[PDB]
Parts: sequence; C-alpha cells; structure tokens
Amino acid sequence: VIPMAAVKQALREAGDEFELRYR
Amino acid sequence: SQSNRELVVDFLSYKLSQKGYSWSQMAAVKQALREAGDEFELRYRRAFSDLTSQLHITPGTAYQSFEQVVNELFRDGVNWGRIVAFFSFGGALCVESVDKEMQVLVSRIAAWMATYLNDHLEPWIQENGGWDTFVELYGN
Ligand SMILES: [Ca+2]
Repeated sequence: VIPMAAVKQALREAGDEFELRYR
Repeated sequence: SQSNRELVVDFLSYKLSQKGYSWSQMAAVKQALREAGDEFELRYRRAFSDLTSQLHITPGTAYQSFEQVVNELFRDGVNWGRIVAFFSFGGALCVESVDKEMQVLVSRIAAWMATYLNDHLEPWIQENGGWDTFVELYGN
C-alpha cells in the first residue's frame, strides 16, 4: 500500500528541507 | 527535597529565556529544540496529518509504527532537521496515545526515543560539534 512508504519518506524529505531552510 | 529547586529553576529559566537569557547549557538546548519542533510542526503540518492517518496504533503495534518511521527517517544518514523530525514525531505519537486512551505507551515511547538518541544519533552529534552547534546554527 503506497501511502505507507510515502508518508514516512515525506517526513524525511521535510527534515532535509528543514535542515537547509534553517541555517 | 530539592523538588522546590526544580520548580524554581524551571520558573526562572523560562522567565529568563523570554528575555533572551539562558539558565544553563541544558536550558538552552531544551529551548532550541522546543522552538524547532513547533516551527517544523507548523510548517509541515500537512506532512504530519498524512502520517497520523496511515498508522492506527495499538499497544502491540506502537513500536512497529515507531521503528518504521524512525528507520526511514535516518535511512541514508543524519542531519539536524531530520533530528527535529525525530523529536516532533515522538511528540505526535505520544499525543495520539493519550488521545486514544492508551497513556501507558507515553513512557515506553520516551524510552525508545532516549535509547535511539543515545545509541544511534549521539555519535553523529558528538562528531558534528555537539548540541551547542545546533543551538548556535539553528536556534534564534
Ligand atoms: Ca527492527
């Protein structure tokens, strides 16, 4: 079921995004 | 006793941080992490709701929910934003647990977090300039 992986991966992609927008 | 002291210190650190002043190194970090969570959570709020919907939690599957989101979060390494998500995630998990009448898990989750943070993020943190780095490069 695709949205299982997807919701996890999106947390990680947000963290990476947060990682650069707050420096 | 000394629990009068915990109360006094807590009241003072809070009052101090409002004025920009920080009681200890630990008071600084607690504040930087709190502010970063609230900020992460508000910015990626949609990303969080999608998370809640996909995972019903019971006391038997709560850990599975935890390890799945955590292992995916740190799949190909570590950074500070990912570390914020980790904290933000566990805070959300703890809130869903109390919501769904399962308050027992709250301390379990904290322990899972502490051990992971201790045994799995600490080496990266110690090697990237400790907690003071992230206070100084992300905080404020
Ligand atoms: Ca496992």
